[PDB]
Amino acid sequence: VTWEEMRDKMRKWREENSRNSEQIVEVGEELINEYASKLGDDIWIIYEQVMIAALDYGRDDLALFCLQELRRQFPGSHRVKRLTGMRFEAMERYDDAIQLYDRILQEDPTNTAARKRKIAIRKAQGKNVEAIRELNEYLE
Amino acid sequence: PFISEAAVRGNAAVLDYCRTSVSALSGATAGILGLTGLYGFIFYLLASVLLSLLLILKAGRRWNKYFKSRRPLFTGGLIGGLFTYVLFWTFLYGMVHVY
Amino acid sequence: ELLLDSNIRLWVVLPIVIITFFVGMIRHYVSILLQSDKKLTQEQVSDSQVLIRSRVLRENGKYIPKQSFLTRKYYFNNPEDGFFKKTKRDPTMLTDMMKGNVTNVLPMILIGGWINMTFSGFVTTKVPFPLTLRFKPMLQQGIELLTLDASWVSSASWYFLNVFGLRSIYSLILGQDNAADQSPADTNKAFKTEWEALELTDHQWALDDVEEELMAKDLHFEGMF
Amino acid sequence: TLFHFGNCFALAYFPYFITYKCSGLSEYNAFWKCVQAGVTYLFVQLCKMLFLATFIGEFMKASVDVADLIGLNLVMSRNAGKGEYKIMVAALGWATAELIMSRCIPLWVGARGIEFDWKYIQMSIDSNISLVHYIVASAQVWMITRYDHTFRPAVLLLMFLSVYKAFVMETFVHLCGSWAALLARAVVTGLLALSTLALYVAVVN
Amino acid sequence: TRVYPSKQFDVLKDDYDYVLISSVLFGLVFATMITKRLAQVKLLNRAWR
Amino acid sequence: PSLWKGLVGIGLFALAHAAFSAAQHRSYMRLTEKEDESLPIDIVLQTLLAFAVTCYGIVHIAGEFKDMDATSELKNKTFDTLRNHPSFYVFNHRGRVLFRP
Repeated sequence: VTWEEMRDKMRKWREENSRNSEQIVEVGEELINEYASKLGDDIWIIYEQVMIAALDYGRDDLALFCLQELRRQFPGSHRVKRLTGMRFEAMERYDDAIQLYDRILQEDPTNTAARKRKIAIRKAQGKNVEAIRELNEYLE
Repeated sequence: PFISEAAVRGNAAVLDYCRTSVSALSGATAGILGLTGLYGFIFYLLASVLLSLLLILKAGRRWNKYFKSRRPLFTGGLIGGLFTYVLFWTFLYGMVHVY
Repeated sequence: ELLLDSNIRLWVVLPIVIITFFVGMIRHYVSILLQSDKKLTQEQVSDSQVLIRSRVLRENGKYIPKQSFLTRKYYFNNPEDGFFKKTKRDPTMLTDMMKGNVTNVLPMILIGGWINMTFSGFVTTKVPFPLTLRFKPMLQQGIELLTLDASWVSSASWYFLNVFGLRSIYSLILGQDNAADQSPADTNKAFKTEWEALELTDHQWALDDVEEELMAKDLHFEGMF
Repeated sequence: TLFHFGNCFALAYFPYFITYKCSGLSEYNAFWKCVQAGVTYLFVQLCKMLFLATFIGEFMKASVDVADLIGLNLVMSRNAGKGEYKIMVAALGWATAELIMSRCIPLWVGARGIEFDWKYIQMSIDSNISLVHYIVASAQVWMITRYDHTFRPAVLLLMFLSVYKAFVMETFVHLCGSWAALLARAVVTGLLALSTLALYVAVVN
Repeated sequence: TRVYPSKQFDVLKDDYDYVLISSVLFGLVFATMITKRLAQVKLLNRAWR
Repeated sequence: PSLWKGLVGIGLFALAHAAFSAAQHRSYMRLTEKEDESLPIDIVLQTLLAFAVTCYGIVHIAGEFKDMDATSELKNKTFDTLRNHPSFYVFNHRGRVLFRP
């Protein structure tokens, strides 16, 4: 049980879209707590998953840590911006997330992440019909 | 059936890597041995076919799922190998036989 | 043979090899550093993706029943549907692209010239095969000999051979398809040619005989554990 | 003495052919497997020569034995199938390599001429017993593999220690006739053969 | 004395720039390291945007 | 196995020693100036053996081949994974409420 082994497991668990939030969040926490410096920037993508799992797992305590680290590392980043939007959506904060996604779109119009996250918000809100319409328009 | 580009590209890459390595090593050996002229060139060819067999050994049986035919086994990147072979031949024959 | 100076090896042979190797790495790294993606608007990527979908459909609509395929055909290239019909629309970029294309070989030739000046007048190595005499003026640049064997080479051609023999090594260590070596714009015409091609295409539902070709052999089941 | 060369060849290779045809070669078409085993054996021989150059007789013999055992283990892991059959695909490849090695080339250069030394027929006999020696080696390899229990590690260590028995017997004979020495080697090799088959009937469970 | 009818073609020149060749070598190895780091940083930034 | 890697190193090392020998033998000629023009058999045999073993190690080192049929790695891909759609994640499920918020 070496950090390379759990690192490979996390890489595989990311390669195939799994949703075992508990296991992946535990492994990511162990890697970023015990073996954070054992490898380089390869944990940074992990710092994404770790928070998403957290948002799936409900353990929001380390979500702020991961978000702050990523933001302090990557200022003005669309990826971190979408990630903050998901952080907002974790507590059903939809207006601020929508505003952030709109800002991303006006900053970059070819971005697809903002559209996907906003339609995810719409479908979380139960507006299935408008979500279908939004996906049809986005695919157009 | 359904060929996958990534797998075939990886197979081509590993074959090319092996060919380049073997050609460089054969050039080094020919420079070591002090082979000069055509006799050197022939040596390269020998190494190549040996590698194919070795590649054949690595692939071994049931290689049909790795490649459509044995052809890339034989003529895969021969000129690229030849360039490095001649380079290492001159290099080693210079730092062994010239001095 | 010739009792060549040992110091010619320690200061004219190896440094050339090191220079070539690290210049290739430098050139590749500068190439990746310089490359910046041009901004693309929604329309261009949209039409590119649309023609991508059309072409992949043309390629493998065989795994789709006939009615779905001909409905695809109607949607893409047919007056009534409207699609493929109502779908159309010293400069800095030329100088930049010309400089980028030039910087793949010209730095190598300039380095060769600089080496030729810097290392003029030597005999670096003896080529182990009998080259022709007519190649003498360029292999032995900087040498005043007349009866010297053509197999003896000056610094410039040795560097050229080094730079010729290191591309495979670059691909080996740097990564596959490295950039250290020596070697749609219009949618309307693309729309029309896609129109014509998919008009010319036919349909062959590959599922018309899957059952009969499946019934012949039993299903693989080992390795269930 | 070409016909003597013929007789010696009939003595040496034919039992190998017999084992090939009596071990179910068609089960896997071991020609490729035998070739892979032979390539590995040649590599192990190269490694042993390099090691001997790097590194009195016991050290070289131990290195050669270790290389051969490692090669056999790698070859065995290279293929999957019947335990008796992996035993065969390993032993037959290595034995063919040994015959093809410096126990066939002297038979060619020597013999076939005018001279008659019993050395060639003796070498053929020893090569034939080498068949059972490599059988023993393959049995040891399979015992190392095939799970772990019932004092198996002690027996495996004893079998590993018994390897390089040829060098030990050669040293004893050097300290101590040619036909007598060959007979002694035959009997000790047979004793190891019976020990290995006893281990096999013990392990079948 | 010694005479070089062919201008001493097979001997290193007395005016070799050791302090230039060594300088360029050891100021170019560091350049290679730096540009590799730069390429890595730019690739990471482009990946993350 | 990983030991394969170690092997290739020694091969080069073996070759390296050969080089030294060759150089020395060349010096031999450069100090004997006789009509030998032949390398010792021992050294050339050593060189050939080093070449062979190093190539053999490389053969292991090259890696493992990959099958061309695209339906190879997708056989074990169950439908419970492909449906996740990581971009379109929704956080209005029972996971948050059931677990510690």
